[PDB]
Amino acid sequence: DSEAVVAVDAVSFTLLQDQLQSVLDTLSEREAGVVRLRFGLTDGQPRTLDEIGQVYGVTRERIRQIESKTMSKLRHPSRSQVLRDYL
Amino acid sequence: CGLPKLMALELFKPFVMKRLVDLNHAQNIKSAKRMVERQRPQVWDVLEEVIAEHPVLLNRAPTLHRLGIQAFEPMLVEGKAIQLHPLVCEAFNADFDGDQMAVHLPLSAEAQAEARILMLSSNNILSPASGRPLAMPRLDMVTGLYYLTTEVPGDTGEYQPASGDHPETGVYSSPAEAIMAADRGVLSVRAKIKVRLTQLRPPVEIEAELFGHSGWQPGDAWMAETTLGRVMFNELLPLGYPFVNKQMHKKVQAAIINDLAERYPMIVVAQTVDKLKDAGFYWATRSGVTVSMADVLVPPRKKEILDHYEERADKVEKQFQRGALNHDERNEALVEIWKEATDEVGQALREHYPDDNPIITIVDSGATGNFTQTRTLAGMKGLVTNPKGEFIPRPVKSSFREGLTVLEYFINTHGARKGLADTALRTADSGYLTRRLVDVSQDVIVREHDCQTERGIVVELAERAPDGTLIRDPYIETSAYARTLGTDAVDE
Amino acid sequence: NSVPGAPNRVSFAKLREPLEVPGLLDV
Amino acid sequence: THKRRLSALGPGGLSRERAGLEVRDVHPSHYGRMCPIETPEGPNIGLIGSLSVYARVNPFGFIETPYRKVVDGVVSDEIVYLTADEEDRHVVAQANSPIDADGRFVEPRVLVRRKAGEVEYVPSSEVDYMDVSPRQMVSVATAMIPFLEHDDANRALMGANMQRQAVPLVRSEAPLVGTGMELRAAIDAGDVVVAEESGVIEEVSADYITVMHDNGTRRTYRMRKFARSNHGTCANQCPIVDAGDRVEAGQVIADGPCTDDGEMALGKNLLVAIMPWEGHNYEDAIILSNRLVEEDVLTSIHIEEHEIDARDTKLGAEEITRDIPNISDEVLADLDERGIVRIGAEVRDGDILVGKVTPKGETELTPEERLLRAIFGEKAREVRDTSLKVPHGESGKVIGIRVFSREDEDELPAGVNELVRVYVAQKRKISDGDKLAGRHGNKGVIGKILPVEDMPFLADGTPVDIILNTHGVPRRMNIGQILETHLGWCAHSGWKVDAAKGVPDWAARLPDELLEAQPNAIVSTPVFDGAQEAELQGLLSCTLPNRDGDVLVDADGKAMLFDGRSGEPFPYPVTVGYMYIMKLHHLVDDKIHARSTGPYSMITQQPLGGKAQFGGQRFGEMECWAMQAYGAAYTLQELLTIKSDDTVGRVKVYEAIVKGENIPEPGIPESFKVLLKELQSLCLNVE
Amino acid sequence: EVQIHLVREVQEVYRAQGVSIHDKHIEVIVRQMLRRVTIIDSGSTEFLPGSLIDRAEFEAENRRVVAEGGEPAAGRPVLMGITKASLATDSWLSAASFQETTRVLTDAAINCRSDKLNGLKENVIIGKLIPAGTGINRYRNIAVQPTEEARAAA
Amino acid sequence: SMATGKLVDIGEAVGIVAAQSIGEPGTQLTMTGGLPR
Amino acid sequence: LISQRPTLSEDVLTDNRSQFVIEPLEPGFGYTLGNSLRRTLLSSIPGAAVTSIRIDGVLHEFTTVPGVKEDVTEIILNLKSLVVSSEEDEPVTMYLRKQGPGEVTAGDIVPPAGVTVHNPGMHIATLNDKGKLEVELVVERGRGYVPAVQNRASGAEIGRIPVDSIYSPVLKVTYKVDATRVEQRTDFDKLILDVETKNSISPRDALASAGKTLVELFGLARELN
Amino acid sequence: MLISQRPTLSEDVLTDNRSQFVIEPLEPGFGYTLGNSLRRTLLSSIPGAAVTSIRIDGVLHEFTTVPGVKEDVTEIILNLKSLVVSSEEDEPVTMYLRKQGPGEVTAGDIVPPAGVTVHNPGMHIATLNDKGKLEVELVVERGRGYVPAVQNRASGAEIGRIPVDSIYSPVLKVTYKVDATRVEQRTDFDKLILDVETKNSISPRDALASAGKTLVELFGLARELNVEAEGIEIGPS
Amino acid sequence: GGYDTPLGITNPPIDELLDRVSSKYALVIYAAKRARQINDYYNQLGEGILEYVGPLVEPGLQEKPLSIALREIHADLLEHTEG
Ligand SMILES: [Mg+2]
Repeated sequence: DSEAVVAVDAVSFTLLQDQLQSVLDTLSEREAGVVRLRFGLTDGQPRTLDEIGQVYGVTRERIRQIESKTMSKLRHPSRSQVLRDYL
Repeated sequence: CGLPKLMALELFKPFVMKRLVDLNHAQNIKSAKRMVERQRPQVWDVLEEVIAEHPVLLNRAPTLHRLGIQAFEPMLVEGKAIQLHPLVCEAFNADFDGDQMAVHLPLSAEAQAEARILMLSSNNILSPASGRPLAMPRLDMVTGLYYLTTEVPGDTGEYQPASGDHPETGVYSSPAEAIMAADRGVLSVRAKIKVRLTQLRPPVEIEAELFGHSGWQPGDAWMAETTLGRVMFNELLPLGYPFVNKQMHKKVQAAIINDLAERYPMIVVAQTVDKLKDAGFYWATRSGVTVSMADVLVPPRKKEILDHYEERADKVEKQFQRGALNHDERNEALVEIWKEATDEVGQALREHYPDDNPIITIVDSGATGNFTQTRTLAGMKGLVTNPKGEFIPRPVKSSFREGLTVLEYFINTHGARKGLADTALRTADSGYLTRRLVDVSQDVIVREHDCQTERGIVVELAERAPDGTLIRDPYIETSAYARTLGTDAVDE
Repeated sequence: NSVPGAPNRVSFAKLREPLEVPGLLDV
Repeated sequence: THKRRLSALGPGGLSRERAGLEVRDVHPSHYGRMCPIETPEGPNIGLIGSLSVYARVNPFGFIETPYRKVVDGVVSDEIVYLTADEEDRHVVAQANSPIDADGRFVEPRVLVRRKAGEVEYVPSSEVDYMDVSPRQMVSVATAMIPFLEHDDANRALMGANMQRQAVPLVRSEAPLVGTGMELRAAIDAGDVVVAEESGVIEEVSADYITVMHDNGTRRTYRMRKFARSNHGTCANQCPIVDAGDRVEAGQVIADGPCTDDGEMALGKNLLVAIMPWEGHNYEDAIILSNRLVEEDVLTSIHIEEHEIDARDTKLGAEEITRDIPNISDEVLADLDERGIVRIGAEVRDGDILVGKVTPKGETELTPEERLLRAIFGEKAREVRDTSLKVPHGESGKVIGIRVFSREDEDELPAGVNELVRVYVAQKRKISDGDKLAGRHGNKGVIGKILPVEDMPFLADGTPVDIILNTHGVPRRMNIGQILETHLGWCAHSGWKVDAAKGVPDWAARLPDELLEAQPNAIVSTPVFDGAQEAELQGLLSCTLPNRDGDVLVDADGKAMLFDGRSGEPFPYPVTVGYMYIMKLHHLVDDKIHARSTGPYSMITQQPLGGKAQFGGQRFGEMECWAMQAYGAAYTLQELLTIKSDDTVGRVKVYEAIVKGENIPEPGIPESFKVLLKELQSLCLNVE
Repeated sequence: EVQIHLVREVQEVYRAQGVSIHDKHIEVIVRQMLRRVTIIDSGSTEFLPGSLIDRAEFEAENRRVVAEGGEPAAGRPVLMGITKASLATDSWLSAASFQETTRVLTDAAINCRSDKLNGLKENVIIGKLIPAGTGINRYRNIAVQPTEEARAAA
Repeated sequence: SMATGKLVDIGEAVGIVAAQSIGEPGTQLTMTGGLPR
Repeated sequence: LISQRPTLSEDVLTDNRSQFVIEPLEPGFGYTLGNSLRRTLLSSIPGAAVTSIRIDGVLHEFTTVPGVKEDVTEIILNLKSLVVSSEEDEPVTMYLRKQGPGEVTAGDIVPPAGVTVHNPGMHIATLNDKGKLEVELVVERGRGYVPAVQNRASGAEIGRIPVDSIYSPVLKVTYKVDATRVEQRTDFDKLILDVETKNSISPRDALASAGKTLVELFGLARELN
Repeated sequence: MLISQRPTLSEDVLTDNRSQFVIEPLEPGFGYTLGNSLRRTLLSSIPGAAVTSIRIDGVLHEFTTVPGVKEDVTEIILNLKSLVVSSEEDEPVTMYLRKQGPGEVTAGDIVPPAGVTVHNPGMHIATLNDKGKLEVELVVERGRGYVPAVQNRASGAEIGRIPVDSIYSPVLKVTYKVDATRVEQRTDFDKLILDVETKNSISPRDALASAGKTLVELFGLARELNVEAEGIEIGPS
Repeated sequence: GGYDTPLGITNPPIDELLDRVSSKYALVIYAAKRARQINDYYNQLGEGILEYVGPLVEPGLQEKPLSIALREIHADLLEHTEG
């Protein structure tokens, strides 16, 4: 069955989720909340920029600013040596 | 159990992945998987620690009986062959002609517990069928111990007591000095000597004589005339066990291991079996059991025996030509004559071989092969079966050392191929019977420590003799042994 | 003999077989 | 020997089970027609035979046979091919009958084969047909077993079936002792380039020979160099002549796989002892000198044919190229610029033999995956990666690549564009586990490869190559191995029968030019007419020394081996000799296998099956019985639930192991649920 | 006598080929052969004459029927071969895997015969832990806690 | 129990053990006077 | 007690072999000492043997060179018979070019300064007119047999061909003792040893190296206790 | 060459005079290469002393009888042979054993002349019935290994003197074996495991050292042929 | 009693182990449940303490839990009650 679980991939994916939660929670509260609500990592649905703004009461520009700042932040070899082997 | 590291590294791959992610050799599980895929060097050192104390099973199809599966401690080995311990081949019915085994793996904690306590090897010594032992020594080691324990009178440095011109010159102050002597060229291993032992519980008689209560062996003293070989042998057995001082025939070794297993703990029976194995091989090599065609000695008076019986069968055939006896009569007469001839030849042959002939040393020691096969090597093949089942009235008259003739070999081929075909059909039908039996009795499991009935069959147990004696019944060991009395045996 | 590139393999055979082995793939 | 095979099973013929025990037997009309020895020892005994050496098929489909018609006790030469019926009407003599040098018999009475196969002595007045020669009742393979008439039919059968399984070594030495058949049945094998018309070599190479015939016209024989056989064995043909030599027609001119100078050579000639050494050669095992591994005396080449194709899928077209999804550059270092590997690049289990990529389409990503792709800024790469990675446990150089293309107009099956095959080769040394076996059925997996120093050596320091066991000799009735061993030592050291005062008595009827024989001189004892035991002793008593004044083998045929490990000598002389042993094609690497989590069947959720994939060994009913008899319940539940069928059990257990938690309790098996739905499908309310 | 005959007559074979098999194994087999009785007279107690039933359950039926008016069904021992004994088990889940799966299964359906899952062949099939070895509750529900004296230390 | 040497424990599937032990040596049953008997 | 310690005199037989007579010894000790020296000599005498070669027209070991009579693996086995003794530890490289018809002996190998072939008369390959053989050999100090060091494990290009090594100057070794052991107990052995090196280094040279290894190892348990 | 790993001799000590040495790891395989040699060197190369010829007045021709005692001659003889006694004179020294009156003669009862030194004075040798006289003369020369009963070099050396065996070896029993330590990362290196059990004259710790010195001297004969010969150098101590 | 020392898998001697459990099966489930408790112990050190106690004897460096459980059973540091 080429459409079955490789069975190391599943546990690897679980570990991915766990280290991902770790690394995201290495940051502030608003940063993690923005990332999760943006990439559906808690409810499975990408919540758009304006919805993230309304759940924070700020502008779309505030949301994109925060997400872009966090994005530049995550892209470190520091924050990335742990992750990079998951792809 | 031997185990190819290139195979253990694939069975235990999840275990080793975990153990080398715990160590900081790999950041994730994924890198460790790929690392095993590459076999980076330190993975082996991790594999050792994961394989420690983790028993693995070893099937061998066809799994006829309960010992087909056993659980060993895996230990790494070069190569790509599952090195098996030689004492379990009798249980697996596994020679090394290319047969292949299957390594399963127990996973759960309970599974490891089962494989460690129930299905371990050293705990399964005795056959569940008839309580005989199957870790018992065999083909090589039997010959080894036989040669080690036999007694060769007239051999080097024996106990030669004759004073007036010199001292005894047979006694050795202990097995230590005896071994020093034997390392020099003075004592042979088998020369009858008189050691002065202090570490082997003597036999029952000498024990009662010299000591009475119990000579607690430990540090005593006493002198028994034996070989050095028997001394080294009885050092293999435990301390408390009495001295043996016999010739370690296979039946004797079976009896000794039964005595051990029924009176000592299993963890001692296993270690003693292993020791007997080591000593058996080591003295097998020094035995010199080799088969050179200058040791397949033909019975020097085979010609005259054959000519006598040929006269007999020839007169039978001429009588047939007279019509005095019909076709079937002459066939049966010739058959009987050639059976008589085969007996005479076998008798002459056995009386001709010396007692240290390799081809007969192997057989007499009980190691392997019955006397018929030696009779076929040298002597006579006797009668060969027809393909139908009847005996060929020819009959074969040349031992394989002499080489046959064309017709002789062609007649032999009948019996050979019939044998192989019937073996196939028989091993196929035995499985049928076993399947029926497991069908019938799959639901007969012990469920109570005692039902507390009062009935129960009565067993023969060595019927009386006419002269007046208790001749032991022949088949008591299977009907009487291992039972629980219903009534109370009373005397007089 | 009877095969020109033969290595000289001495033989113990006492008999002189009349017929030579056939063309083994004739069948 | 696959040709020249008679198989009673087949369409029209009777099948296996439906065929009773009768036809498997050897009716006495098989003599001279169908060899009673050779046959598959599996569950086809009798149902597959090979033809006698001399038999020949009647135009109606009967198996005729030659005989020498004899008249008046005068053995003629009018060779008659008697069929299977008319043999009965007559009375048939024996080839080894004392002819009086003219066709007259010597003794009055002679053996003879009467109608129903019964044997008798008739006076020499009824005998009208005598056998063409002995070994007439024996097939092509079995004719190649020296001293055949001493071994029992069981082990001779096993020998004739293991003699078709040697693998063509890289060195191909001919055997010190044989029969006559090693040459005739080696040029008839086809695998020896035979000089067509008698001529002179003009130019050679390792690839072609250009023979200049006597008149003008020439010819160039193209050697097959390293052609993969149908079972992975090399097929080199190196030429065995020089640029000035002169070849006669019908001559051998190029060795084949197992030919040495034309004749058969299925193994090597290895000094062998017959002592049980340290238990390692326990019950048919074998211990080896390491000299075999160093000097490559046993070393087979193997050539495996890997093959992938580029198909036309619905979504797009498969494409072969270095362009690969997420992957290092190191694992794509050996590939060329266009996919396929570079001719010569060593590979190992897990290499990219052909980089081949296919489109995948689209799947709703996992948002964690999307976050990772964002944080690293990598694209999707909707082409899925299905490359031709070399399967497990295979290695060695890449001999050659054969690439096809629909574009290049070569024909292929439909829905195919590019069919690439990657011939890989590896030079397997010998190694413990392998299955060596003599010519007499005596087989056995290699037990241990001792170093060269700790091998029982002779008085000249010459180590022994292998060490068979004695306890396998007697009870199998294959003393052919012992007689071959002695005759091989004689053939090796060379003998010189001292014809100082006439000829000795044993050698009265030896052939001439056997009084003296050079060292390393081959001999041959044909099957049912060979060295008698008396001749062996007589040779062996005079076995001229090697270099010093040293007759290493006493008259009995044994020697005082010095232990290599301990150091002392052995207290009793051991037999030594040169026993010709092959290397059967049951190598370890073709057998070993392991699985911890592999592919899974589609229909049933079990592990896949067989070494082709990973798969796992069967766990039949008999093993269930065994593990119940032990009373092991939990292990049985394991083996039947969370190693075969518990679909959500497998991933849970793998997680439990990897994290170090406790192995969870197994759920209901999968085959039960499938069986339950099948029963409910049969309108059987199961609840 | 039939028991003593079967045991001895099998042991005759297994001795003749020179083999040791303690008799209790053969006895455990034969004890399955001699489980059932024939019903020559149903009396008036729910039994088909000429049929086969268990000795224990037959005894239970008569124990019940001696009360509420006696009609003791005339029972006789039957020595029925291993195959017919196996096929007439209690667990259809097992009895269906022996011989003529289809026939056994269909009339197991017509009887509407509930299985209880006490054997081994059933539990092994449905993944449930087998009632033997370490599957029985005497061993399968052990409690294990450190003795108080050791708990005090560590 | 013939294996341990002690009293048989209280789970031993003695039915299966008996069946196995009876049908195991059958392959050695060379031979009505044999396995069919 | 026998108060005269042993002495190792020598008896030469040829250049490539010789007998050593060591006497007197303790009884039953000659055989053991002989086997000790033998196991040493035959397994741990460092020498030098070719390790890997590379021929121009060949990419791997399983083909044939245009013109050469033997094929590449045959050439490999013939080169695996050489006897060549280096002097330093760096992997030296000897060259071999050859053109035109003719036999190609090991004598045709021009060694770099520091090595030396000890049997130039060895056959390697026979060429024809069109044959061109041009091969580079690598030589290396070593001790005891060692299998083919794989390519991928190394950094070699596609051209290299690994070859098995036999680092062993010695070729064959035996012995025999002559224990008098008269009826006075003034007994002694006489270990007449026999050595035959494969012409790369003389027998006394090899025996010295073996004795040095022993004097080291037995020194371990001498006074470290 | 570089040894590539260094063997070690990690002694273990069983009961006082049965120490058990090991060595590890070793190039495959030098275990047997040095084990058998070291065995022979222990059992038959260490100097030591023993009794050689004992004489017992009253026993002139009948070699199985002794007045006043229990054990016959042979029991006294194989008692005497197990008399661990070290000496420092390289020549046969006699000794005298006397004890009158009933009792239990012991090793302490022998009055050793100068130079000799018994190492087990409390050893049971025999018993005296009733006022018995046991006059014994021992001859304890020193040698190597084991030497059987040296028959009379002359026709009659002495009617009173009666020879015995002589267990010169301070070691009494030695046995070994080899193993397979770390076959993968160490590539099948072997592990020698000695078992020396010496009489209490000298400890196994010193017996092994003296044997090692004898073996290194013996191979010095070999090494002093080409001093500039590259051998497998083990490295710094 | 002093007979010889086991090594590797066979320590403790099962003939001393079975001296304490009734039959061997109970010994197996006993060791198994104790080993699972010990494994829970090692795993739950991540979060706060719990009533899971053990091991009791000083375990080896890298020693499986089941071996610890069997050695404790041998040392009489546990109690069990059959169902
Ligand atoms: Mg087999």
